[PDB]
Amino acid sequence: SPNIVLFSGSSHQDLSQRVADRLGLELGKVVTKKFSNQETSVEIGESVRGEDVYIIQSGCGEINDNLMELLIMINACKIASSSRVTAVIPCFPYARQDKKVGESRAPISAKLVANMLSVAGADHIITMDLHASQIQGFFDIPVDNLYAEPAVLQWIRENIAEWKNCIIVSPDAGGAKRVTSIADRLNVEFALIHKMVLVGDDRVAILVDDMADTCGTICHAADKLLSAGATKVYAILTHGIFSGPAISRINNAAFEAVVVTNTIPQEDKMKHCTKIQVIDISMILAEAIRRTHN
Amino acid sequence: SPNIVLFSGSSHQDLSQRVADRLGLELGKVVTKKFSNQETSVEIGESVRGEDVYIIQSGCGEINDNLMELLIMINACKIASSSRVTAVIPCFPYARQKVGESRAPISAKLVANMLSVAGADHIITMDLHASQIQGFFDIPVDNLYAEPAVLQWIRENIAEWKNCIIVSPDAGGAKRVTSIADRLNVEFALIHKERMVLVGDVKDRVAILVDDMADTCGTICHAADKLLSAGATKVYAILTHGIFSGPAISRINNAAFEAVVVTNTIPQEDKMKHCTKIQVIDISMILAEAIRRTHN
Amino acid sequence: SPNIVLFSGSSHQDLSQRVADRLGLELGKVVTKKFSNQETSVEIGESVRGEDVYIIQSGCGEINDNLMELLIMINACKIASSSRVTAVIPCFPYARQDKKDKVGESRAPISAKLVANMLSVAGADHIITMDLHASQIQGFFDIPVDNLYAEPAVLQWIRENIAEWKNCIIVSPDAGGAKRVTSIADRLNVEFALIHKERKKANEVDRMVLVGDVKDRVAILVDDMADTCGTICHAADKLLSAGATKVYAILTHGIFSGPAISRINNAAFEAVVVTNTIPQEDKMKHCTKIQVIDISMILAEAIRRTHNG
Amino acid sequence: SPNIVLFSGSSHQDLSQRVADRLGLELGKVVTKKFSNQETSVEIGESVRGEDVYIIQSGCGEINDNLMELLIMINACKIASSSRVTAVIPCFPYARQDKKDKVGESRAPISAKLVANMLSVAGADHIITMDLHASQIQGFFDIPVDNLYAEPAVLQWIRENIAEWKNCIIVSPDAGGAKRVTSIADRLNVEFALIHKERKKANEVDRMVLVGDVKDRVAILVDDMADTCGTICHAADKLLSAGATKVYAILTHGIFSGPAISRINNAAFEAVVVTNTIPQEDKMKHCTKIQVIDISMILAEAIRRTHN
Amino acid sequence: SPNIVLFSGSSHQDLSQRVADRLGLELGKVVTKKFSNQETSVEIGESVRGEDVYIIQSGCGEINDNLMELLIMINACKIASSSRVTAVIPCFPYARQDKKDKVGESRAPISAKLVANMLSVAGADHIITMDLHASQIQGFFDIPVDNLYAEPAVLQWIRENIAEWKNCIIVSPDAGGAKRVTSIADRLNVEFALIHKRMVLVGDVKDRVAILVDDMADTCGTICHAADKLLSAGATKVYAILTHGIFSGPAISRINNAAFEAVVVTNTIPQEDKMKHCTKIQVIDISMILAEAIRRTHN
Amino acid sequence: SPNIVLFSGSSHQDLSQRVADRLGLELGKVVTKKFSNQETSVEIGESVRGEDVYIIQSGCGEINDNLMELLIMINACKIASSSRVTAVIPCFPYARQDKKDKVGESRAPISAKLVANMLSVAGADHIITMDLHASQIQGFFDIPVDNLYAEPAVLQWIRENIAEWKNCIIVSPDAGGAKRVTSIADRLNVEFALIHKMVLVGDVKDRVAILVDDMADTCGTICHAADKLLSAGATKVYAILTHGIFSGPAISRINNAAFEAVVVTNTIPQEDKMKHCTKIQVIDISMILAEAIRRTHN
Ligand SMILES: Nc1ncnc2c1ncn2[C@@H]1O[C@H](COP(=O)(O)CP(=O)(O)OP(=O)(O)O)[C@@H](O)[C@H]1O
Ligand SMILES: Nc1ncnc2c1ncn2[C@@H]1O[C@H](COP(=O)(O)CP(=O)(O)OP(=O)(O)O)[C@@H](O)[C@H]1O
Ligand SMILES: Nc1ncnc2c1ncn2[C@@H]1O[C@H](COP(=O)(O)CP(=O)(O)OP(=O)(O)O)[C@@H](O)[C@H]1O
Ligand SMILES: Nc1ncnc2c1ncn2[C@@H]1O[C@H](COP(=O)(O)CP(=O)(O)OP(=O)(O)O)[C@@H](O)[C@H]1O
Ligand SMILES: Nc1ncnc2c1ncn2[C@@H]1O[C@H](COP(=O)(O)CP(=O)(O)OP(=O)(O)O)[C@@H](O)[C@H]1O
Ligand SMILES: O=P(O)(O)OC[C@H]1O[C@H](O)[C@H](O)[C@@H]1O
Ligand SMILES: O=P(O)(O)OC[C@H]1O[C@H](O)[C@H](O)[C@@H]1O
Ligand SMILES: O=P(O)(O)OC[C@H]1O[C@H](O)[C@H](O)[C@@H]1O
Ligand SMILES: O=P(O)(O)OC[C@H]1O[C@H](O)[C@H](O)[C@@H]1O
Ligand SMILES: O=P(O)(O)OC[C@H]1O[C@H](O)[C@H](O)[C@@H]1O
Ligand SMILES: O=P(O)(O)OC[C@H]1O[C@H](O)[C@H](O)[C@@H]1O
Repeated sequence: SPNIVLFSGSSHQDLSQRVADRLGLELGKVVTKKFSNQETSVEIGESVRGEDVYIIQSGCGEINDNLMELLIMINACKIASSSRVTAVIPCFPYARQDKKVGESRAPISAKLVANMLSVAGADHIITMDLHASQIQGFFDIPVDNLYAEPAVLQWIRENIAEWKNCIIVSPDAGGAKRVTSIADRLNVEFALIHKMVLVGDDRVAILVDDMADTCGTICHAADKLLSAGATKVYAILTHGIFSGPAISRINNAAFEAVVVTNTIPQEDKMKHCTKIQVIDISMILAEAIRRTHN
Repeated sequence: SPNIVLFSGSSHQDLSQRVADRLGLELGKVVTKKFSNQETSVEIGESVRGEDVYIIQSGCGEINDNLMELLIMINACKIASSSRVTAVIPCFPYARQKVGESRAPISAKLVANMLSVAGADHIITMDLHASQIQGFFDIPVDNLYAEPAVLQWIRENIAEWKNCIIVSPDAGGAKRVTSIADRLNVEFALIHKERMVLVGDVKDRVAILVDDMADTCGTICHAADKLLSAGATKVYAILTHGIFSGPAISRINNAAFEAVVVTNTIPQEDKMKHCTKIQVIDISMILAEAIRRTHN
Repeated sequence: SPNIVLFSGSSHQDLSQRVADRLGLELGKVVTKKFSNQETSVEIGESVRGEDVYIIQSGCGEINDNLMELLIMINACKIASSSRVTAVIPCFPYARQDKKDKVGESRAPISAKLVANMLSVAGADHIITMDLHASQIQGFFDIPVDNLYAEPAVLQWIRENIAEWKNCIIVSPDAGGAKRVTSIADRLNVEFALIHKERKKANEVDRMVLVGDVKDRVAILVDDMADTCGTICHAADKLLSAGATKVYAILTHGIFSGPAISRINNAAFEAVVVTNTIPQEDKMKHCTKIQVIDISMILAEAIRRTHNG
Repeated sequence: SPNIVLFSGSSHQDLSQRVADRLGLELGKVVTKKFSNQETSVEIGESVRGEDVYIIQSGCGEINDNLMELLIMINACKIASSSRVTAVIPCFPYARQDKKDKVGESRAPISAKLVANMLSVAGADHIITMDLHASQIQGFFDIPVDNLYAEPAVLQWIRENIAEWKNCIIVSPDAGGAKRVTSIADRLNVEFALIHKERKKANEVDRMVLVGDVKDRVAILVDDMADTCGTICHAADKLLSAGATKVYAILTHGIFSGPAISRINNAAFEAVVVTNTIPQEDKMKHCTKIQVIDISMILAEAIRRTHN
Repeated sequence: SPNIVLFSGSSHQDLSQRVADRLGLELGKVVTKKFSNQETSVEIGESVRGEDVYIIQSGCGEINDNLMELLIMINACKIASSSRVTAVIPCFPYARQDKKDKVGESRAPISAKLVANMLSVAGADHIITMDLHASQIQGFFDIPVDNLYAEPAVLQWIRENIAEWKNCIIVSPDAGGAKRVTSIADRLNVEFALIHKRMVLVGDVKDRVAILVDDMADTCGTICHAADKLLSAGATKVYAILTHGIFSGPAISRINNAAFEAVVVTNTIPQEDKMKHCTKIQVIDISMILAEAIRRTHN
Repeated sequence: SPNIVLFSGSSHQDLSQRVADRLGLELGKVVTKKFSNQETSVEIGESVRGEDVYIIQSGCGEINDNLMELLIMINACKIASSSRVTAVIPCFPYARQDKKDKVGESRAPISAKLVANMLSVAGADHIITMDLHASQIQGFFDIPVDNLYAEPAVLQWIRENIAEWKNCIIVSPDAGGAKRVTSIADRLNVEFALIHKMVLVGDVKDRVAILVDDMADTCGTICHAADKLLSAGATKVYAILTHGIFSGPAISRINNAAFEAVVVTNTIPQEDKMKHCTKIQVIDISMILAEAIRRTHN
């Protein structure tokens, strides 16, 4: 008797209708405006009572507005007596830490967002490649942390002639688990960069990290990879935020291409950068939603 | 040995300092900045262990930015082992809101829960749009009133106050407007939009529209025009929270007001630059007393 | 396939059956009783497993006995593994507050919020109610609360029972009832008026001021409830001395406690009309002015709606 | 540091001021009435901010008005920013259960647990009560619960008031109070016995069984409370037909509902002794057999102990 | 439409399968082990989405590993989006309190309620258990708790195995099993007696078969001395019937040397290895009771 | 003013009294035993009312028992009306995982979050722990959690114990300790390399190699790692860990491994294992915990 109701806010209209087309359904009717004083207004237009409802919004643009907007729609479908409300958040906001010498720091912002999603009334969360997977434990809720790697792997094979050889390098220490894993799915060798010194060593170098925001490191990392004798250097990321200086710096850096997936709207930045190519994840999320709905 | 601690956000720094002056202390060092990707950042610069923390943040300007900042700073003081954390919210956001049934305040309630989930232990605000918002929490809430200062201003700035009339621009501020009447021994009038109709007698008397907030300001401008059509000598507009967004200031500039009075729960210095008819009432003392009281 | 079970408390049985009659079902077997030491006893007599339970009980009578009786059968249907328990509370208890000037600030609504938390902790999953004293009480919960209006019923009673309703005036007994009266006024496309008692001071006389004109019109005072009924009786007196042909009083909740019935028998009203969120039969037997408006359609349709669309 | 402000609800004012007298304090300014429509009103008259509040209300009279009155007063002192609120409930309401059989399972204590959850949600932080019908009720909370015993005062009354207490017999009126009597028995260095009324079957006659010997001995039945009192009256008669010189009854909680007074006026008790967890003043004016033990010192010290 | 899913833990494989058999099912695939560093590991082998899962685990053997295993498995099926997770706990752990009793008040059951809160936070939605040491433990949760009785099967065992049963006497080993003894006694229309500790006796056993009844039997001292006293009071025979037979250290050695006719327990706790050294122990099977309870809550 | 009260369990008697000495006080009276049926028993011997109590129990030994007893101790303290209860857990149990290679998604920390929720419901108000396998476990609570580092004491142990440390090389088995090796390395302005299965990237030829990671259990990875590190030229190989677990066949392995010393901290009882393995050396962290306890007590 519950049928899937699919919503979307203001954050990523394109991805949302893409998964709608993968599921065979239309987006639900909802009007999100902002009042003159900047208070977010969300009014549902469809009946969602007794339905399994999925609200898709990524933490990308004006996030605080997108996040507040998301919470308002979650609380709105919960007060409306829906059987279930699922937050589909491709890019989870506040996942990073801006961090000591003697102890760590509770991730107060990431756990604060978990608590607000929980109190708003969420009953399921679907997200992709979190900055730290242990954020699933910031919740007493099921959290699907889907990996984009198959997407990354197939894209390489399919797109890069030289993949069979090549080398995967991480721009940082913390990503090493990430390169390693991707490397051995290709039965391939690895190297890593640390702020600049490089470890490991005429191959197609491909830097892999979870997200790319200001992009400074990965550009200086590319400059060192070509100084270490690399044929080409690629940059493949899950979340492409490209804030500030980023696109200008990608405009002054020598990438064959920089690949990301569409957890974040990029078209308007594609128009300013010929490098960027985007992988479609409509089916992973689409498929994950359908799985959750049985 | 808790000591009072005053932290200010990005919303209303002048007001924060102003109550700090009233309490005789310094403000707590905190740097609030947004990251390149516009995520809010907060880094407290002092120790708050065993302290009575007070963060002064009004619901104004960039609302979701300001509230999210407030929540991050509250959490940061609770994970830091504060004795208590009190959110001072001069103008509470989202306070505002079918045949056959009523809607639920679902945003106000949502912010209540987000402040509670962040770790707030006490709330100090002023003039809630509905006093029952105190019940959206399970923690003490000191919904303060600006009337004392409004009656004082009225007596001391309107010559003919003994023979004025307090008018409510709507059908919901009635108990707010009779309150004033009873305290000035003056009558009130009520306006309804049905073409606006007025109930009451205004001919040859000074009319004073009073409400809690003014945002787009259309109802009070049209209300002034009718009150003058009913023969009112002068029109005042007295508001606790002066949001003044949109086309409002243009409207009061074209409006037949003698003056419009608001409180400093929201920054108004910028708006008076563009509007000579606005005047503000300091409520830094009201919040100051509420803090002192709550601190014991 | 979750089914639907209607339970009645003690407070208003008649309305429970009327909602049963409108839903096409009969009432679920439950025995409610007072022990010798006046301890509430609730034994439900039919299976509620996997069922959609609705318990109908109004905040009237011995308020605390009915409220505890309601909480116990909620927690009894909740421990017995029902799929959902909806508390249908036609008149919500503790909705008003005994404040009075607390100047410089307001007082927290401690009783209404405490009853909200007790309904929540008892195990309620949904709330239905009719005309809350303040709609923001919906926000005192974390579960869906439906506050229905009786306005449609008041408007149809008014059109079918008051001869010159076209030229009436809708009056509020107080400030704070202005929105309600205006609403009703615009709906009948008639105008409104307001009455404000000034607070007596040391050496005055009590006075009510009327803002608005009622001369030569049928006056209709409407508020959310009537309990002690002094304000509306003096309101009828003042409306008639302002030149009103008649005075009615139409409330959604008719509490009638203390001297109310004695006061209406001696007041100047044409009628005092209320809804059946509270049993009124034994009151009309002592007061011929009370008339009743049935609202079992609204509660019945809200129940049917809350079950399967 | 917080002081102690102590408040009395309507139910047992006399005992609250006895506890006040024991603590060297006076009761706090509070007005508790009823509105016309029977809603409870609680308005605190003094400041409780940063103080240690203790509210004494017993489970008696009109119980749901008193329980409601207790909860409203707790959440009123909690929202007023009290340092800590403690509910002193000498006789805890809804403690017993009307199960009166389950054959392959037991029933849940729905009412006692629900009252535990309402005290918790209202804002209670500590509970102090006396002789719970089941000690396990302490586990119905996530806050401390002090379930104090009246046994010292009962032993004291027995020694100073039963002439032949040295060879007295402690009797339990039921199977469940056995552990109770045992306790008392070994403390007086005397023996016990049990009364058990069997299920009346159709066509059988009312049959009560006595286990133990009470011949030529003073019998004293002992149970956590007394409410309608039928089982203990018949227990008296059975004990006397079994050759007991005298029968006493000592209960911690004297409810005395319904027909009890009349029952006891026609019962062959020498004395029915209870504690003052419930007002008894007006009952002794209709029953000369009722005698009260004061338990002010136990609650008084439990409070002083909780405050430090 | 959710189907019944039954899982079994380390504690009682036999009885688990045994209820699986009375239900017409097989257990679900679960693998359990303990890592080299002694940490409990659970890996469910089936999908439990949308399922009505039942986990059977008794408070026996090594209890903290069994209980923890139980909590990971509940807080494993619950996160896997099961329709509902039910803990089937035949013998509830930590149900008793170390009765070191302060003279003027009582002690709260801190361990039983602690076990209650950990089962609740793990994600349990229902609990099925048998003869709790105190029934009010049902009140340690805000979720439905089924406290099933073995007394039907005990009464039937008694009538069908003790020849002289119409004139026996139900006895209790202390002052807390009195209600229980009373209960079966009236069901059998038979008088009763109780022992309180010098050990004394209240009641008459002369020339009767005496049967000790209580919920659990552990180090067994009380029931052995109770047997000795009952025979000293002129009893023909002494039996001991309980629900949960824990039989910890010195117990087996104690009853082997005790004047018991037989000692009866249920299979809420595994015994067979205890029957290997003890010929007086006999087991009453209660798989039906749990089966009935599972099926009824599942509807 | 609340005094500070200290309790210890069965897990680490040695450590607990050391922090007691550093704080200038003695340990609290508590008898912990296990009933005949294996039911942990706790009985507090001293009044904790209105006091600030700290209970130290490590996820060492037989963990389920010590953790269950820890919970009993914390809840014994909460209903005894203690001013506050803080769980001092030097080595957090169930911190680790076995999720691995689910293709396309992670497995949630079901176990560590479960221990968090169990510590929270038991009544804990603060946690003091050291070197969590993942710092994000701090976020598994809503209460302050101090995840202290042992890195100061390891840096000073080396700087005073390895002669060839100005030019050393710091390394681990699989990358995952990278959020780690870097940190130790740059605090000495030193290069580094990492091992991943078996290959190694970086070069340590003719230099002292130093494996560092969080906890050692089985130890296979680090022994094979030590051997390969020689296969590439290091002068000597050391192994520096914080928690010294050494379960299963670890000690036989290290006795057969070519370490010049394997160094751990005393978050876990070591003495029994030092009598069987001469390569073990212990760094004492009682001061760090002492500072954290003292600092939260104000
Ligand atoms: N919104 C934000 N939140 C936290 N840090 C931010 C931030 N925006 C920018 N930063 C900056 O970006 C830096 C990137 O830090 P990272 O090393 O990516 C976090 P990490 O979790 O340690 O990654 P790793 O785990 O992959 O090392 C932050 O440390 C800070 O310097
Ligand atoms: N940020 C905001 N939140 C809610 N309403 C807003 C809003 N910004 C603009 N509005 C507009 O202002 C209207 C609400 O004004 P009111 O109806 O006076 C609030 P209310 O709570 O209904 O007042 P009451 O106290 O009179 O009921 C909205 O319906 C919409 O027309
Ligand atoms: N049960 C009750 N609760 C509160 N006040 C009661 C009462 N019974 C009688 N009263 C008295 O009658 C008065 C009626 O007050 P209400 O009108 O119910 C207050 P309100 O909730 O602020 O709403 P309003 O502003 O719409 O009038 C109370 O203030 C008090 O004088
Ligand atoms: N695992 C265990 N847990 C708790 N107590 C245990 C125990 N093993 C042995 N004991 C002891 O067994 C006794 C408790 O048994 P019981 O008295 O039957 C529980 P009770 O609730 O006090 O019983 P009662 O109803 O018979 O009075 C105490 O001496 C206690 O310390
Ligand atoms: N007691 C234990 N608990 C959990 N896993 C254990 C374990 N003992 C051994 N293991 C094994 O050791 C493996 C640990 O691998 P790790 O590399 O630590 C995964 P991680 O938690 O992501 O840490 P990393 O960041 O070091 O990768 C476990 O996944 C399992 O293979
Ligand atoms: O380069 P900046 O932003 O100035 O400094 C930090 C850089 O390092 C981070 O990983 C991003 O790549 C940033 O670009
Ligand atoms: O005329 P509008 O701008 O629509 O409304 C004017 C004011 O009245 C409205 O309720 C808002 O409060 C505005 O501030
Ligand atoms: O009724 P009285 O107490 O005389 O007046 C108080 C009025 O105010 C409330 O609105 C009641 O309904 C009462 O009418
Ligand atoms: O009230 P009664 O008819 O006596 O019998 C019920 C008895 O059961 C209880 O023990 C009460 O005290 C009552 O006596
Ligand atoms: O075993 P003992 O030390 O003699 O006494 C303890 C009694 O209580 C326990 O449940 C035992 O099994 C005994 O019956
Ligand atoms: O081969 P095992 O030791 O049994 O298991 C894998 C090893 O590798 C891991 O990092 C641990 O060190 C283990 O010891």
